[PDB]
Amino acid sequence: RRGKPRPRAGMFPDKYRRVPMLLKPQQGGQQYFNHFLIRSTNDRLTQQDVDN
Amino acid sequence: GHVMTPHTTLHGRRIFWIPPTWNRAGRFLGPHVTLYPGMTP
Amino acid sequence: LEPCTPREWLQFSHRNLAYAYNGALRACHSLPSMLLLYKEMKQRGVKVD
Amino acid sequence: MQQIPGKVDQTPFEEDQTWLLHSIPVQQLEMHHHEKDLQDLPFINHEQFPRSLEWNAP
Amino acid sequence: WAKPKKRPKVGQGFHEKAQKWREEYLLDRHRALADSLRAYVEFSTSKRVEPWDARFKPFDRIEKDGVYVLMRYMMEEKLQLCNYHHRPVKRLFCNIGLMGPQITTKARWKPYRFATNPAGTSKAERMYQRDKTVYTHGHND
Amino acid sequence: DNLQYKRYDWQGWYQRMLDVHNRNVSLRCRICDLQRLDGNGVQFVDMQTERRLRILAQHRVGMGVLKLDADKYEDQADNVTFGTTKLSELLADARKAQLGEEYWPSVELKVRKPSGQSKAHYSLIDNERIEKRSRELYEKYRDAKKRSLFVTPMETWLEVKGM
Amino acid sequence: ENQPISLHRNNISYMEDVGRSVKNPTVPGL
Amino acid sequence: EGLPVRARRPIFSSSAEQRIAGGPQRAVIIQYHHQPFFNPEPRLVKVAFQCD
Amino acid sequence: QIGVRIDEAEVDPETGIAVGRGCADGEKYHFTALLRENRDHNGIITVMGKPLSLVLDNKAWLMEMVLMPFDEANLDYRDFDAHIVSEGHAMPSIANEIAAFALRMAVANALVKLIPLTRIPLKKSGLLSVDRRRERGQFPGYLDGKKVKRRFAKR
Amino acid sequence: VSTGEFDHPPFQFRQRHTFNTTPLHDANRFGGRTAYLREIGPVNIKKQGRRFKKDPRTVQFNVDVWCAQQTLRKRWKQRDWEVIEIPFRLVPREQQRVIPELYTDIPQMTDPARNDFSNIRNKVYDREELQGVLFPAAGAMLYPPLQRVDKQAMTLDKYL
Amino acid sequence: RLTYDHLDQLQQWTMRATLDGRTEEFNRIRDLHREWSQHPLMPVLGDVEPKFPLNLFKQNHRAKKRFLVRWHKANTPANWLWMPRGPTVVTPLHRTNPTQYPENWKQMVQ
Amino acid sequence: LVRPDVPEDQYVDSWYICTSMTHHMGDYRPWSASAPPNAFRFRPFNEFDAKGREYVQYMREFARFDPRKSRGNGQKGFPFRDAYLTKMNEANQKTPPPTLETIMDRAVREHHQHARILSPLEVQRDVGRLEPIPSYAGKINADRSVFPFQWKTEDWYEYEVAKVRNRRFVFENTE
Amino acid sequence: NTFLTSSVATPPISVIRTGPKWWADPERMVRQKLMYFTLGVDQLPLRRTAVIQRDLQRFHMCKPPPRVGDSTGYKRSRAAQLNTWYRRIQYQEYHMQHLFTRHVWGLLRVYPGNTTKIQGKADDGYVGYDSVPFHRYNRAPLPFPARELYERRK
Amino acid sequence: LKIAKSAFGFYLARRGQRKYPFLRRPHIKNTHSMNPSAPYFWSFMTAKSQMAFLPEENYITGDWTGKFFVSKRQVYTLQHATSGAKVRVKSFPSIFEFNSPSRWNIGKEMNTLTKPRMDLIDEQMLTKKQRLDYVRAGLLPK
Amino acid sequence: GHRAVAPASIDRQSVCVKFLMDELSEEKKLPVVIVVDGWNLFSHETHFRYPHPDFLRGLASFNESSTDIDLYPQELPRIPASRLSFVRGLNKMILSGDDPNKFFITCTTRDFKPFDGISGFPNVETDRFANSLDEYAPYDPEKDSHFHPIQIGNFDEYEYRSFLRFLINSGELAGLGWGPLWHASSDFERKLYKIGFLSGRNPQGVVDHYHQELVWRYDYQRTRQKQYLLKRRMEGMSRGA
Amino acid sequence: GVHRVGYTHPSTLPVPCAQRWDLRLARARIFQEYIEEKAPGAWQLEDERSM
Amino acid sequence: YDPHTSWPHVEKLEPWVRMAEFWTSSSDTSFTELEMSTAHYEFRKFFRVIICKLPFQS
RNA sequence: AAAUAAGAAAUUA
Ligand SMILES: Nc1nc2c(ncn2[C@@H]2O[C@H](COP(=O)(O)OP(=O)(O)OP(=O)(O)O)[C@@H](O)[C@H]2O)c(=O)[nH]1
Repeated sequence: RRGKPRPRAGMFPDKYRRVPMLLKPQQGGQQYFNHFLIRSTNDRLTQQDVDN
Repeated sequence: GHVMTPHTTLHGRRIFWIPPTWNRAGRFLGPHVTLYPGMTP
Repeated sequence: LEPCTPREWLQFSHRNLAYAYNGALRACHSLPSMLLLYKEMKQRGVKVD
Repeated sequence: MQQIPGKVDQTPFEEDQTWLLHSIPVQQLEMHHHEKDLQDLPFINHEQFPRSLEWNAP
Repeated sequence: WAKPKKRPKVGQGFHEKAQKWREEYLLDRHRALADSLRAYVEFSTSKRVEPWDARFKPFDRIEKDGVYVLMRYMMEEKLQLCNYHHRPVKRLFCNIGLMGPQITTKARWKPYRFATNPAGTSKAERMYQRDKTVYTHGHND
Repeated sequence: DNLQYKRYDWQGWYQRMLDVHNRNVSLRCRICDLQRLDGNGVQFVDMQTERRLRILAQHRVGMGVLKLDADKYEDQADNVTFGTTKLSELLADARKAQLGEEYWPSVELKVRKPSGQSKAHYSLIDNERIEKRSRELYEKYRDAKKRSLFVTPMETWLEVKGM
Repeated sequence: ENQPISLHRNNISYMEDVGRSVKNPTVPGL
Repeated sequence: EGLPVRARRPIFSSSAEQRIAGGPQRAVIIQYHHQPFFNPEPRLVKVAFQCD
Repeated sequence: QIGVRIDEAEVDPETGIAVGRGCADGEKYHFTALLRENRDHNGIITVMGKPLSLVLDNKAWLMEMVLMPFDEANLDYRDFDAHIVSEGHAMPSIANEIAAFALRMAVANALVKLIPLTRIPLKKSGLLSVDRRRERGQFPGYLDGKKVKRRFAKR
Repeated sequence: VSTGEFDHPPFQFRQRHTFNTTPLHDANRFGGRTAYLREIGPVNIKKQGRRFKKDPRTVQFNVDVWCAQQTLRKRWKQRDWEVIEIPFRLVPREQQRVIPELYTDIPQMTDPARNDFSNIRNKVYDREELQGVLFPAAGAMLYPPLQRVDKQAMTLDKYL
Repeated sequence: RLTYDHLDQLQQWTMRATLDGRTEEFNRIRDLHREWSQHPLMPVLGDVEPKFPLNLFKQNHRAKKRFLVRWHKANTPANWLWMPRGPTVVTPLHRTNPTQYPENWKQMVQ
Repeated sequence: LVRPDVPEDQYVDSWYICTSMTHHMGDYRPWSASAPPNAFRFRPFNEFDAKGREYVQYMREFARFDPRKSRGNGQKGFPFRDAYLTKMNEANQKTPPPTLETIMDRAVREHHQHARILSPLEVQRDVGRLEPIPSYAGKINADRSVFPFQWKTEDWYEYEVAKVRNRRFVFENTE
Repeated sequence: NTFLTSSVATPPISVIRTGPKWWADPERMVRQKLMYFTLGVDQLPLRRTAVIQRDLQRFHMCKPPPRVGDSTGYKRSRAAQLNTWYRRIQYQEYHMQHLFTRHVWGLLRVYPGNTTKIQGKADDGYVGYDSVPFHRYNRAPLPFPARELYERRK
Repeated sequence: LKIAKSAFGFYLARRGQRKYPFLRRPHIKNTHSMNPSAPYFWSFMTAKSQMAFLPEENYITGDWTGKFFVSKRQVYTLQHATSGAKVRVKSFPSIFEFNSPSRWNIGKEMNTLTKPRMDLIDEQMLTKKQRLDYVRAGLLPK
Repeated sequence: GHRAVAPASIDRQSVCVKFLMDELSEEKKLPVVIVVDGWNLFSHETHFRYPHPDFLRGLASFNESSTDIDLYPQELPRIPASRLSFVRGLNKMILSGDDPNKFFITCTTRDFKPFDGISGFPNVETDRFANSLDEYAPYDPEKDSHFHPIQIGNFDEYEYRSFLRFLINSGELAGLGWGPLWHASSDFERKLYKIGFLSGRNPQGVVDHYHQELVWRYDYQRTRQKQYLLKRRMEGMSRGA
Repeated sequence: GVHRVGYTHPSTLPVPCAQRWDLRLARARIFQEYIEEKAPGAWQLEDERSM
Repeated sequence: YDPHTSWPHVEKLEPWVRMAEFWTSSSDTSFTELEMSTAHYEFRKFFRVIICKLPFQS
């Protein structure tokens, strides 16, 4: 501040300290999870038919 | 923060021994205080 | 544990108690020891799975 | 608004220009209110008795 | 907080000097006032540049059409009576009604100090070439 | 005051000051209870009388309750006198609606301007006269346009007084 | 835990197949 | 529910603003909500009159 | 390990309405969503009596925030009617991202009271989570009234 | 639910014309009204200024008057109607009641029993239906009667 | 400042131009766009914009900005070598000349 | 915790000391003593949270609302804002039919393909349980006149102002 | 154009550094896109910008990935290279916006803010009604009234 | 205060350059009261209405022995010019007299005829330091 | 009518419009279709006001004529559109019977500036409504016109889908859309559903939100898809190994 | 518009009725009310902020 | 608190709270240092209301 | 002058 050098960025408390951990980053897209699960499962069976 | 925690030395949740008094502490509100409250059900 | 404080109530549910009891059930190796636990969880209303 | 009959009068203007180019002045000195003047400024807000601001006259 | 030093005494014969200086400052102010009244009225009475900004519409349009037609045939006399002072000009345009809501909204007018230039003004420098000895608040030529 | 201003030389002026701060006396009555047979068998306040009562006392009615707040005098006694008087004076005037229709307050309708459909006829007003005339005006125009490049309406049908 | 979207700042938003620019394309100046 | 009660039997006229009460008759309580938000002022009792 | 709390449904038995609340800035924005199921499949969201489009000023990046909870829960927004109520500081325009954050939260809490299990996706995507942030209190020491200390000169 | 600006910006370091920033009393704010508030130029503090033009409370008051004018103006442009004072007899069945003055009672429904619920306050009547009442002297109707649409008629929208 | 007002005036200009069959200004615009919109090339390692040297002036000093400005002033977009403009440039994403745009369609017919 | 975890009504922010104290010296009543016996999440009533209680109440008040009863009461005489203003709105009165694509889709699934489309409340979303379908599930119907609340701005203004001006018009003493 | 007065130019990088606040504010970016689309020209650079910035915004509250120390400094240099790429992708855009806006203003008979070039019309900066009576950068005297770039009919 | 020009020099603190609410500064020092305007001549620092009566101070209210100076809100009247009587006003250092009567004064308050801050400066009421500071600002020659 | 140097064009056009409409009304055998967009503007007043009568009387000085035209602005009654010579022509054809030669297929415009009970001042940078009309007065096609009213709604989903599909895909085919960046925006179905929610299926809203789609923050689809495609590729590479 | 405010005396109407202005004078006598003659008709402005 | 459960009952009434803002510094020299020391303290007054409605007057 | 409902990210003792 006054006639003295600014503190390095790490010397201030965390900028987002008041935002909950579930918000940074948001994990959105949950809707799709199940979908891709089924998909992948399905694909596995496909990949057996090739082999067997 | 870390640039002020000489001056924040009272400000967390602090067990006290002698609680501070208004002669000795200008702006401190007390340990139980929540300035930035979240909404809880 | 029965909730005591509002904080403790936010951790609590019958439907989750299901989970804990299921664990405690998979633990018992004999049917007789299981039957007791089950009687409990039936009696204290616990959503069953 | 009721007006005195027989008095030549104007109606609130519809056109923006009519407002803007008329001779209506701007507030210049300090501003007054016939009740609120007794509580001096907004920062000196004089209070005779500490009644709840929501107190209701019976 | 230091104890305030005492102020030195006033002066000798400074009461006479202050009397005289204020006296003839006032006498001067009479002519400065007279002259600036002359200037103010001379300005009110004399013509000005056109108040509207021709770079926008409805003013850009060729002088033989649109608003200029409306001016040459219906408003001319009045526009000349008020000497193109920007206030009465804008009001007359409101009262001619054949433009109607546009005067304030679509149309652009020159800024205050430019609109105040004497008719005939060629270079912008003119704003700064008016007399500074006179107290009209920029209402003097 | 029971606390501080209870007992000494200031108890008097503080007391009086509270009393004057409290002069207001609120006087209420429901308009319901005003509609009753009068001693003469006529209803004391009927529909028209009520409409007149409402218009006379404007913001002084709400939820069908007439309310007068009498603040005028320093003492509550005098304010019930005052308030009571204003009440009977206002009833006396509202009751005029029982003297005949001339005193029944008017209804305020918002009446629309004429509609689009009506306004359409504005362009046919005096149709015959206007066509017959516009032929003569066309002659006036044809002639005027041999002399000058631009013919103004002010050379044709518009009058503008020169001097 | 499971399959997080990137938990970190400054990731690669945009990729394309492009050529390399010349060495020091910027003029040093003023 | 089940409590015997004597309730003043409501009489219905269009001519009446508010309501009309009639002499107390024997009736049973069918449901009575305690909770203020299920039973706003003035409080009500659902009741089955014994007569009809 | 208890995963996420699954509750029962708190719904008005008659009106079939559920009630959530959003916040942002601790004061400025408090909203309350009334959420109910539309069987006709024409659902609509409405804020303080006005359609959501108008209230958020047609800005998409605001309105999609209010769409998100229906997505995360794998629901069709058209099966639901919503009305949001402003309980905080009123302003002529609430279109801005902070207000929208609060909105999204209100809607999500309502949705959870209505369809209990839907709570687990929502909680994981951090919709129900409340951030506590505020403009600094006003204070006459600072020039702007908030963050800026006055000029300093060496003696 | 207006998007317009109702608050004068707070005084700070001088704003300049920039991307993302304009001067405080710039001609583009408040529809060019800011003219009234402007001290042009590099103002010499000690000797010159007009105090009210930098004062937050005063300035904001002025702006508020201007906003009020805007709203008033638009509410009056919004009227297509006059209030006429018509004697109780001749008025339509819906107004034959008592109509509490403004802000006195609950906002009032015109005719709940006939399925019309709307503010009686804001109900507007057609000059053509009140013709017999408003111009009795005239004999022959001055306005020709409204023509109305048969909603039972087979027309282009009924697919016939 | 580009305004919705300007966007509407733009629409009307564009329309009036389409209806008078004026294809020329569309072509100047297409050209401009083709020239300056090409994809900029990934920079070589070691290539970065210069920062302002520390321990020169105090952190609150003007010199800082004065440097930045004077740098960007010297690199004009005509000096940007990391964006490939020229006649030499192959432009896979865009049409080359007037003859390839839809209002020429009659010559495209067999 | 700085101080025992107890309903905060038991604490007072001390004068002259930065600390709280207990307005009954040192006695403490646990949370359980604030609520009714075995109250879910100690609550005045278990059915709803505070806001849920508020708007349930409003809706119930409004169902039994009659304008003739409002006379002589202050703001208590006012009907629930949103619901009333929604009714007062005429454009709300016409509620759209269930759009052609929708009615077709549902029709095809329940006649052609032998599986009805379940309303989102009738869907069973617990992988591990089967729960009784709530009694309101497909039943409550859709009138824009009822909900969601949608209203004219003029009426809203008038309503709000009236409700403020009338706080004191109350006949207390009534038969 | 309503904003006519002389202005202060900011270096491109500081304009871009405003991120969501201005340079990438959704509202602004959309009407840029509108201008391009209406002229019948793809907005690729805008879309690149929007992509980069969209993602910037999404992760803006996270901490950067943990750095292991290297004598090579390959990591640091690769992060840098990526960063200046993005900077340049956005310079190109910023240029496009100023470019097309000036051109479109030339077509709409719009007068720019003071001291601004419009390629076909005003080569040296256009000025009229400045606070200062000369053209600022030419040091030449300004005519009264304000100079006109376009022929009169409208 | 630093220098005491009156008694109050002892009692008052300056508090640096401190801001007061709009149009309330504790001490009414009207530097602007003579500030020439031709067009605003009759509206500036005068009565807001021309139908107002002259102030208290143009009249002899009670039994007087006599006065030393008349107040400065007194308004200059044709008789001030014509009667040829002493018209004094309290200004600094001592008193300003209207000696040379003119009709151009008429109808304005003497506030407006008396320049509060003179372009004239006494070098003898100034400390050597203060004189230095007046030379820096380019007021005093040296 | 229109080919002349100004000012002559001005008087010529008057004469010419009068006679044109007089010619149209006199043709009884040849079908004539009159399409007017925004009829509701023709059925009430224009925004012009009659000139203040003192413009008509000539003047010596402003000093004393007993004239205010220079002092204060004032509103004089608006000129009704039916007094426009053109609109006169048309109304003449509508109202007179014995003209079954003519067909008015006509339209309404609701393009008015928004007004909700308070108005601030519009920010001039961000204003979508700057070219909208000031009207704020209600219009009912039944009472306000002699035409048979037909009502039009927003798109139903069948219309809406066809329209959006067009805007996106034929936009992309013309090189006006995401192009090589296509993997940044979500798939058609998701866009369709979301733009539905945002627009309410109002056509202008659909156009508008289609453009705005460039800025959507909270769409996660391509992210999770990309993630899954990646995982699947790496399992494939572990099975090959 | 600039108009003359006007008043129709009930004796002249084809139904007598009590004119609102007349009522206004009644109300002014009852609660003694200053009637500002110069109050401009154009100046009705509610205070937006508080109302 | 509920009137069904008791006579007389009790209503809450919003508290009177006045916040005092003032300089904690005594400094003749700088305005800045005065502003930077500003305290907030409140006066408070709390209220309960007791309601008794009676069927007659005694 | 600032990392505090905003949006900044890599050279410790
Ligand atoms: N191709 C096609 N486009 C349409 C159709 N309807 C609407 N649109 C598009 O959506 C926009 C809707 O705007 P308008 O049709 O001008 O809206 P409007 O009904 O005239 O509404 P107002 O003028 O504002 O009263 C149009 O500009 C078209 O681009 C349609 O039927 N076919």
